[PDB]
Amino acid sequence: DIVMTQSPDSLAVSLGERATINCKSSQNILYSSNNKNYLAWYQQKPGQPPKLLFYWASTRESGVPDRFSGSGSGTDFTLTISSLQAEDVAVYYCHQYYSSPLTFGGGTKVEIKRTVAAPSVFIFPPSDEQLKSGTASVVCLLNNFYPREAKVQWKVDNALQSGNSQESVTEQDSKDSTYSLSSTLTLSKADYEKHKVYACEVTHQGLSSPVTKSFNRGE
Amino acid sequence: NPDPNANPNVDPN
Amino acid sequence: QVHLVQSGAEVKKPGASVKVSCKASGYTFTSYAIHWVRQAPGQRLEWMGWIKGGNGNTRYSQKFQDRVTITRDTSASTAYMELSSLRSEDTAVYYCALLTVITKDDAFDIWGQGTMVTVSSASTKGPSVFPLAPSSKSTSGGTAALGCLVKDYFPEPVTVSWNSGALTSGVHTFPAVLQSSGLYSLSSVVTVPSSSLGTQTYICNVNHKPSNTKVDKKVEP
Repeated sequence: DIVMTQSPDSLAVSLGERATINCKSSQNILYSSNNKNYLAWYQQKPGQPPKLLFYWASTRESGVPDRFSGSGSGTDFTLTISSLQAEDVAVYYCHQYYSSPLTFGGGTKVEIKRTVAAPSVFIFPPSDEQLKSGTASVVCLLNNFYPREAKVQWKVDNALQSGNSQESVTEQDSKDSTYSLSSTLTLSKADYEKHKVYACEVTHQGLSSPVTKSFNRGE
Repeated sequence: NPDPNANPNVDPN
Repeated sequence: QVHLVQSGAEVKKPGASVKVSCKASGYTFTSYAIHWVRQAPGQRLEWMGWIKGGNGNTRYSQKFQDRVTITRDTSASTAYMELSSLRSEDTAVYYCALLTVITKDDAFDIWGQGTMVTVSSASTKGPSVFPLAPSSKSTSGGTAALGCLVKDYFPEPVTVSWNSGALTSGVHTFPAVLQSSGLYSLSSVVTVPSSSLGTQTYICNVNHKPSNTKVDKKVEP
């Protein structure tokens, strides 16, 4: 089992900066008879299959922009992105085909450092369809923000809520390098009808004060 | 030396 | 175009068996070997084995030798991977791939879309899709945000498109959350022009292959 060790595990640089990714092979994977290293590099964006970038360590696959290069030999290899662009936010895998079993590095997540974008906040009252099932879900939306760190608190009739909301953040956008976040408050239809003001309070370093988006159960 | 049956879609030549 | 199209994601109870399929096109199927690769939660990629699409010779990893059979069908140009005596630790995305085709002739590397296999004895449940309608509370600067809320489904995953894929700019499909009921819930949202809400139609397409349920929901102001 040839282990492939990637360093770093996570790197974040600004647009245009050079990212370097190192991969150590636990066994020497150059073959002195054909002077080839048996290494590939892959790129993987969430929800998608990996995408070959390099074969024989340094040979580029068709399509791969020239800011990507590959180098290395023996036990030490390198993937370089000379000017990071938004499209390159992904996870990168080295991979060897010198011996069985085929193996793969641990992965390196590549992020982009960008300027401060404050979230756009939107609030979504429950639909009547859901209220026919006897439940009510309120959706707070935080769109296109940076940095990823953002705080969301729910308030029902001005009372800070506890323990009935869930939330997730997206991966980094491949266009503007931002993050989006959706939180959901869910309540029985019986509890939803006992209250009037539903509000979400957003905190972010692009906001100087907490922003509240609210609605009354009526309209 | 490399085992050429780890991926038979690779021709080492 | 070379395409590897892979059967739909599946829910299976432990101890049962799963036969995921890999349909080839765009290349001479009998000339190259189809590899199978597991991407387990957060963990790395793991080679499972390969079958050679002409003579059907296989080779297997020593992590899966005893529980996986890879077979091919030269007529349908389809390779198949069968994992048996399923454990809840086998929950993963399973890929088939023409890994590193480096021939003196041609050089390519194609993967299928992955098949997510979830191994669980929990209640299965298709998604309830509710509209997130645009309102005064979801408009800003000439743009309106609207979406679908895909609530109470098991297992993952749900795929969401918009206008049968004609709408991709401004879409954000969120990672699913795990409710205390053990059911998943996600949001898909898009920002559109607020000036054309009465002339344009926005339908989100929700696809839960683990149950083979499709839902389209028109999101109206």
